[PDB]
Amino acid sequence: GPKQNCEPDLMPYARPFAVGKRTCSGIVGLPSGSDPAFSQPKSVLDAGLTCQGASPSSVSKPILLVPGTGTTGPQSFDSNWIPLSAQLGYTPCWISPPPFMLNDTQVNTEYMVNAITTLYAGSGNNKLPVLTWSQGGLVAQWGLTFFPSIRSKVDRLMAFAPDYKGTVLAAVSAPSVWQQTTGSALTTALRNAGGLTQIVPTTNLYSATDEIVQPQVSNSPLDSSYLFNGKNVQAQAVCGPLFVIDHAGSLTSQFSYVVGRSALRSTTGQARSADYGITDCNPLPAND
Amino acid sequence: GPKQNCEPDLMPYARPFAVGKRTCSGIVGLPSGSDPAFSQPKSVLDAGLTCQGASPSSVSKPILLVPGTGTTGPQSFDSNWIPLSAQLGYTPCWISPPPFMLNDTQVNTEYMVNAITTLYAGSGNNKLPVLTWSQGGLVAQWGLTFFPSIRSKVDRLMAFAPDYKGTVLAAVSAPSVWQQTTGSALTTALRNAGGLTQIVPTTNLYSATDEIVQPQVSNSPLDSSYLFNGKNVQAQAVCGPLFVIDHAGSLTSQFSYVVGRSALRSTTGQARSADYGITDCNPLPAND
Ligand SMILES: CC(=O)N[C@@H]1[C@@H](O)[C@H](O)[C@@H](CO)O[C@H]1O
Ligand SMILES: CC(=O)N[C@@H]1[C@@H](O)[C@H](O)[C@@H](CO)O[C@H]1O
Ligand SMILES: CC(=O)N[C@@H]1[C@@H](O)[C@H](O)[C@@H](CO)O[C@H]1O
Ligand SMILES: CC(=O)N[C@@H]1[C@@H](O)[C@H](O)[C@@H](CO)O[C@H]1O
Repeated sequence: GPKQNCEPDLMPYARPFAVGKRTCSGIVGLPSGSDPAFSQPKSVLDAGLTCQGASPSSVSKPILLVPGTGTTGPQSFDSNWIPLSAQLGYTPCWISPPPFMLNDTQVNTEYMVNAITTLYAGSGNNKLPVLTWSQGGLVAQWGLTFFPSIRSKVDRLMAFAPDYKGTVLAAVSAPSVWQQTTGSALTTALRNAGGLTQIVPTTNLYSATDEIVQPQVSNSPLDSSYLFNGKNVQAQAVCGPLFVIDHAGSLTSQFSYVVGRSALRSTTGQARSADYGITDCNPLPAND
Repeated sequence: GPKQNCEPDLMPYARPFAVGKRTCSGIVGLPSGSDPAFSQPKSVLDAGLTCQGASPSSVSKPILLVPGTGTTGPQSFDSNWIPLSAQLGYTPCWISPPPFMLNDTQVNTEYMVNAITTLYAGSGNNKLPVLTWSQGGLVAQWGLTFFPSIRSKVDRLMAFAPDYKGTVLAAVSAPSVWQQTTGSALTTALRNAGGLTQIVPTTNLYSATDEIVQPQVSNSPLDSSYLFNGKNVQAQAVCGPLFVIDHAGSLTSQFSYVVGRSALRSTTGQARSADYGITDCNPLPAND
């Protein structure tokens, strides 16, 4: 009877299916081959990218904002992170995959991958932060999981109300609505490929009282917004049960701004508990 | 806002991660490329295969028996399925991966894949049944998941006490013992590749009182021996809580023989409830 102190390494054909698990050689990492080809012409993808007061090919300190389902970049962020990030010193940039993020999430991801490639080079080959809302976080993690080239181009991910496990809340529906339904082939694929473990330093801010994305009530790995090794911030864990911000409030509240600002400036790439407390448990809009 | 009645198909790079899920084109099937290469010389794999009273290259109605952890084919089946299958008209054949199924489960699987290739051709290019105990079922499902060529060569799988999710019951250990521990990279890979859904008609007979493989108490998908679309037979569901066969009894009891005989002769490839009832809830050895 032979014996050893580690689990045998998986053969090549099987490792893509155990990302994050530890074998004798160490933790199994994500596959790192070439990027899958885009189904959309690059000119079509470029048309979906915009930066405020600048061209994405020559921009200073860009921050890429990825919108939520049923919205464009301006609709999601005009009243909040476009002006808030500008005030923090970034050039706000965003993608608006047509039509209103309702089409195939895999195509919406092409817009994000192309945007990161563009903004990385456009900012002098420097990593940039990605900030998202709702489906935008699912798109970010899908891109990081399946497009190896951008993993070294994103320095951190600040995701508000991300639905990595989709939602159980919910007939003929938009393509991306089918994909964000819990149990969907898309959410199944993300999990099975190792996507529920962070790839870049990630902060997920969400709320137990989200009326769009559930379940989010456990403050644990069962929550749709949770990523292993990430800085998972369920608002009620910090603020108590009387703090009841909704799906959009998760993006726009003063609490959300304090946590996001912490994540954006942190040298670890993740928000820090030392940067927020009970006094920041403010449900009013940050931009107000 | 566009709308449709199905979830968009996954792009090629992602479908291997959603086997079994339904998209517009239908249910996502397992990848079907070439078989991964063997790490062991074929002559070494052949040395692990034996048939009773015949050569595996020229055999009549073979049945391939895959043993449990810490045993050889004869140790697992001499007192039970070797003589029981012979009495049913098959030529019993078995593999004995060295040493006693304690080495890498991926290598133990090479012995099974090679054996099926050999016995299929050796029996006149006819499909054959595979009957297993313990790790043998994990090996069978691992082979069917990752070696496409044998999917059309196995007509059915009759697995006794299979540990597809490994076991939670359990220091320096044998390679395959690490792999069968719940949470292992190997069991994670099987699940993520779609392996917890049957590939060929499968019957899983197991017991809530298995002292080696747990959990097995729910008579549901949470059980380690459960496969979606399979004929999952938890003994106590049929026989009640006073029926307490153990890990080996799951293989050798009269109840187990009645269910196995049903699976082997069934035109559906799975055991049939109409073939067993309370009278067959006999914990005594079938071969006795
Ligand atoms: C605005 C837009 O891109 N419309 C697309 C259409 O071109 C495409 O045929 C269909 C599925 O590919 O999804 C629609 O939403
Ligand atoms: C289904 C499940 O196990 N998750 C529960 C959730 O239902 C419950 O509301 C929450 C309370 O904080 O605790 C989680 O562990
Ligand atoms: C009987 C046998 O095959 N022994 C093998 C040995 O050859 C191999 O070096 C090691 C890991 O590959 O696993 C052992 O169990
Ligand atoms: C952990 C879990 O949810 N599984 C339970 C199991 O613990 C329980 O013993 C069994 C009773 O039959 O029912 C299952 O659903």
